[PDB]
Amino acid sequence: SMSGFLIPNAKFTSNNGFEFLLPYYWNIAPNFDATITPHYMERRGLQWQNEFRYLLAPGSGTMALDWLPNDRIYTGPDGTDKNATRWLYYWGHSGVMDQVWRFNINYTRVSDPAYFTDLTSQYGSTTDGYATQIFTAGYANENWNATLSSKQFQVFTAAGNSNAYRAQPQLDMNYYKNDVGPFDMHVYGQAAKFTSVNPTNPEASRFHIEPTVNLPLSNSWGSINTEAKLLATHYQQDIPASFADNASNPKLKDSVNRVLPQFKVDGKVVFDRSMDWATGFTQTLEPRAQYLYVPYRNQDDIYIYDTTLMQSDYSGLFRDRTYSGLDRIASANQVSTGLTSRIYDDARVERFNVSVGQIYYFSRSRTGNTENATGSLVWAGDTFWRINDQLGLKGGAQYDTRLGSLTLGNAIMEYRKDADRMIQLNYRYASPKYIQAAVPKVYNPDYQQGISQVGTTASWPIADRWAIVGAYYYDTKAKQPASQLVGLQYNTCCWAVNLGYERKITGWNAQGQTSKYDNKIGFNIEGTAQMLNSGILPYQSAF
Amino acid sequence: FNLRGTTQTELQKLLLESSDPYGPLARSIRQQLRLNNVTIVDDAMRKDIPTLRIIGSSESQETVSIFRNGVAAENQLVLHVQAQVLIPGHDIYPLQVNVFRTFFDNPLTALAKEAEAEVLRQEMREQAAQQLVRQLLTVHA
Ligand SMILES: CCCCCCCCOCCOCCOCCOCCO
Ligand SMILES: CCCCCCCCOCCOCCOCCOCCO
Ligand SMILES: CCCCCCCCOCCOCCOCCOCCO
Ligand SMILES: CCCCCCCCOCCOCCOCCOCCO
Ligand SMILES: CCCCCCCCOCCOCCOCCOCCO
Repeated sequence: SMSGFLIPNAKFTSNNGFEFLLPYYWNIAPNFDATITPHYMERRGLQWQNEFRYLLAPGSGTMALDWLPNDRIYTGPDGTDKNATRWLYYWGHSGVMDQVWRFNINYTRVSDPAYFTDLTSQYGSTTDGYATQIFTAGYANENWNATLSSKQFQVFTAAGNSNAYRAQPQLDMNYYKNDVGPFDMHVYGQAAKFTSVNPTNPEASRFHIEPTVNLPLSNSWGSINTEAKLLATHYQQDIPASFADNASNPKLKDSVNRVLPQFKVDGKVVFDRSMDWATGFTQTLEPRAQYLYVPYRNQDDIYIYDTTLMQSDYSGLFRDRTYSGLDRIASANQVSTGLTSRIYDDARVERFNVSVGQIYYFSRSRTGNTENATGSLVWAGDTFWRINDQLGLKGGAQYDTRLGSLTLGNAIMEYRKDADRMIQLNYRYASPKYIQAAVPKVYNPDYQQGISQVGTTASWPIADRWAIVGAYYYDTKAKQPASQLVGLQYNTCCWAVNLGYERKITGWNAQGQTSKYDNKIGFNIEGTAQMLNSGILPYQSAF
Repeated sequence: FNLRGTTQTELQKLLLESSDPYGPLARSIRQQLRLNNVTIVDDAMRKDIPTLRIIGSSESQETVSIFRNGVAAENQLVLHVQAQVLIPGHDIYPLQVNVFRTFFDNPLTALAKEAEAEVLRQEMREQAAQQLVRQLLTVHA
């Protein structure tokens, strides 16, 4: 029961001029909702935004259709369409039916690459480089589970969309069994079909089986775990002739077998003590060591489908995989060691925490022949500190000798009393070389440096029924704001009124460098967090 | 006696209820309880044993940094888990766990990235479980 109009809202943007929102709420059933919203845009046209929410036994979900008939600005991707129709379709679903059935949908499709640049939606932003289209249905009980999936992506560049691989379909299966004698056993399996739009690119069917036997020895203090794993993979790669006769392309093989055994031994111990002058507090000292061995296997005859360099933080030090997917299994012959100290107080609250770890390589990690070689090459650390009941601090850093010392680092401090008072400082750094290594096809600093971003966010009451929010993010190398948000709120017996300004980097001018910004200043009534969660860098509460 | 000794949940044996008993999070929690020598039984009805109730969990993903051209640089995955510890001796002690991960985005390798995300999520779930078990200490005291 609510089927009326909703109080309108308005705004003024640097790209669409004056904008006017007039929402209408339907209320079809206790478990069905709809919203139809004319959205006038001075310079662009009249948009219609439809949102349909449902709640059923297979799960809860939301569908959405945005439709703008006659765009008077857009022209085309090709530079020439004129009077084109802008549209967006969204479907999200999540649910566990009858405890054993599992359904998940994350589908987004737009009419053109420049949609989110020009139009505002809850299902996208100017930071997005593509749209995700994923369907997932699976069964699961205590002993095993299986999952069928369709994974496809709409990349907002011709090149990206053309060469973007799809998983269609993907089958993931897991079988578990404890107490198989002294061991715990686990078998994982996968069957996938990778295809892409570009006819030149190879298609592939990949099958993978991976049994794992585990000997876990646990205690009140410390624990050790021995693990034997078998990685078995078969590839059926269909390779077009045009691909094989390229002067720059790798010689792929039609049928590929890869079988690699993996040995891992991982141990951890927990010392502790009552601190001396400070009585009641406890300091814990937790050493951890892991040896990993995987033999080398040349995999140049396998193409890349779903495989990228995984990003390692302090935890990732003890991860047995370097890459994602299954197209590259690096040889391993290394020891990862780490030390974790904790501090508990009177009430057994973890108040301080610090971890430092490292990886020592006995031999080079390889995946092929396409080649600062051994020793302690990777370092990583993180830290957390509960300064008081309302103030928190945490941060982390990563080093790789092969990429020139420091690669990643970040720190964030946050104060918060209730949900009216909040302050947050943060800094993020990423070396150029790290970006060039971890995510290629977006390399060294050709105008694209590493990351060095300082950020502040706040929400504070200032008068009797007044409230102000702010958010400033600054790029220190380019010496310019990345994002900025200033806001006021007014309260009375009723609820709240919100007024806000926002200026963000939204594009790039190719000639004579410089970045393209956009302005927004608007009003709604229908706050605080709702305004904090609106920019390209929305507020996420730390801790 | 002053310097380092080896020890460190006192009390064992509990009930385990969850909104998603066959979900991956519940599996991680079971693995972790099992690693800490906690016997997970089927009793209910005649409680007089502490219980661990997983109310629910939510996942989040936002952009935390951008490049000069406005495109996303680093993305952050967030896992929230809400739990409750019911001890028959006294009242209920609520628990909450938040886990964070960060990775660079790459529109030219979207599928790969999705894969990466899944891995991350897995790890995060595991980490959550760990904290939960450790937080049982806070419940004890
Ligand atoms: C392979 C990874 C871990 C192995 C390292 C230690 C192996 C020691 O275990 C010996 C294996 O023998 C197990 C057979 O035990 C009997 C199983 O059936 C008894 C159940 O009633
Ligand atoms: C110049 C190359 C060799 C010189 C230094 C080699 C050092 C090798 O010794 C490393 C000691 O650690 C061995 C593995 O650590 C044990 C891990 O597994 C135990 C589980 O608790
Ligand atoms: C088939 C390709 C040829 C590659 C074989 C190279 C073999 C070189 O092995 C060097 C081994 O380095 C010694 C590692 O030290 C042992 C540490 O691990 C001890 C486990 O606790
Ligand atoms: C509102 C709650 C009370 C907060 C007051 C702080 C009480 C003191 O206990 C703090 C325990 O944490 C230890 C501090 O951690 C050390 C960090 O700095 C050491 C590194 O040089
Ligand atoms: C306990 C006081 C300080 C602890 C705060 C947490 C910080 C831990 O992580 C540090 C990460 O800081 C990033 C390193 O700074 C990068 C800039 O230097 C790069 C050189 O160009």
